[PDB]
Amino acid sequence: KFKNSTYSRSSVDVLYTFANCSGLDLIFGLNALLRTADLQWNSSNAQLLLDYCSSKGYNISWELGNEPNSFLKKADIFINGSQLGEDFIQLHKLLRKSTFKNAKLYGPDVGQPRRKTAKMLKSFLKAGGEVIDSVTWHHYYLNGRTATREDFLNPDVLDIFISSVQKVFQVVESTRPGKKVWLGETSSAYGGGAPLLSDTFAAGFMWLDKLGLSARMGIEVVMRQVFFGAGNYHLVDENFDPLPDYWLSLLFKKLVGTKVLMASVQGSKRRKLRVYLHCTNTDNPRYKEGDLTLYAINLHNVTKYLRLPYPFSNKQVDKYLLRPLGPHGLLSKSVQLNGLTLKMVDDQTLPPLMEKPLRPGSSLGLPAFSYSFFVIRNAKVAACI
Amino acid sequence: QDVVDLDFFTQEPLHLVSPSFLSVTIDANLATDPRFLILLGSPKLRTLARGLSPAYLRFGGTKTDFLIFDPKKE
Ligand SMILES: *[C@@H]1O[C@H](CO)[C@@H](O)[C@H](O)[C@H]1NC(C)=O
Ligand SMILES: *[C@@H]1O[C@H](CO)[C@@H](O)[C@H](O)[C@H]1NC(C)=O
Ligand SMILES: O=C(O)[C@H]1CNC[C@@H](O)[C@@H]1O
Repeated sequence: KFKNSTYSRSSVDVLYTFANCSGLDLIFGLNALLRTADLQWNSSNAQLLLDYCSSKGYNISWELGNEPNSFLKKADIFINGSQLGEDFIQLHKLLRKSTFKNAKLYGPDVGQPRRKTAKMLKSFLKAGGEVIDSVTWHHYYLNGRTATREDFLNPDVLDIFISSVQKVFQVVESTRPGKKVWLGETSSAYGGGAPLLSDTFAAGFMWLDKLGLSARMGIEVVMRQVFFGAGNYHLVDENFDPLPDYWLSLLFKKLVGTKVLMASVQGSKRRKLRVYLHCTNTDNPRYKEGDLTLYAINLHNVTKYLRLPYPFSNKQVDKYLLRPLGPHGLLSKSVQLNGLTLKMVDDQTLPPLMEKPLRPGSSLGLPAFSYSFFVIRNAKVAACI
Repeated sequence: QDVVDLDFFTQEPLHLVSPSFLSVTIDANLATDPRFLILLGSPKLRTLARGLSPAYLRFGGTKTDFLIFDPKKE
């Protein structure tokens, strides 16, 4: 299927300047199917690339291989996880004998447990686990080709993710306990996303739930496939318009801090009403130390009213409720914040994100098939300080 | 009833995520698009990307293990 392609120093400069002037930390994945007679990693090509990156003063981090479980399927070449570990070390040496010898190294970007990926990942962590600064794996819920609207709305589909993570932390605790665990590449649906699904309001259920569970289960970083490109799961389409997952991501970034807490519903069902709690993000100038950010998903077909527990029952709450702009409802490519359509003011200018303050003491209104942030002002949680 | 009671654990941080918790990718295959330069050049797109700082941008995908650096190339 897939054949070899070249890229120019030029290509590199595009990608670096994109990230640099955007304020993001480029991680660059290197070609791992460059092989020596004895099926070792031939490092010469990467070596050329590092010289150029070094020779430009490029602040860049590194990966080696993507979904190595597939190589046999992909390029009729099987690499045992042991050898891949050995290649990771060869690369760590090359990084150490470079100008940025502190540069971070992440891997091995294996597919989820469902892909029979355990043996490769256990052998790879035993072999080369010492030289990587984070473990990277990939997750998709569905096949893009077969995924339905009802799949996107199904809590039983969302729940499979929990076990995925558990099975990963099982391999890592058994070989490199305390090593940081990263989703290296993840979205709704593989083969580029589900057409008319992966790019709508409906995609928001799987995206905000994935973020909630990842934070809750000790995943340190989640990498969204993709910010921009061919695939239906892009945050920004081919006409550089932001899709509803993008507005969800932005609202998440303003409101949610680094300190993960826990919320749960009193019922014997915590399936269709999904709740997450963090400390409010400190960098946000509207809010002070002690403040909580609750985020909630409602997959019931009616409004649910959420009651804050003692002693936060009478606090002032700011609502950030997201709902699709009609007429395509959950299949819409446009979203409203507290009943205001979200759009760039112009190409240089993002809009304000306007809270809706609730009367202190009111139950928290969460309409059917909807997700919301609730900031609890003056919560005064010491753990958040 | 459609009224639900929540329980909160607020004693201590259960985990600390990166400040780059919500990060993003560009698929390696975007660099086989002739219009690559124009696309990532897009100022509008950079306004959108800057909104997600701080974050990692991971450049990878299936094409990772099928791409070769040509420093002779244009
Ligand atoms: C590695 O690849 C280069 C070309 O990139 C080739 O000329 C060289 O002989 C290879 N080295 C080994 C030891 O396989
Ligand atoms: C809403 O969901 C219920 C299950 O709780 C389903 O059986 C029902 O058909 C839906 N609404 C109506 C009016 O039937
Ligand atoms: O299937 C998908 O959508 C993705 C699976 N992981 C590799 C990506 O190149 C690919 O785009």
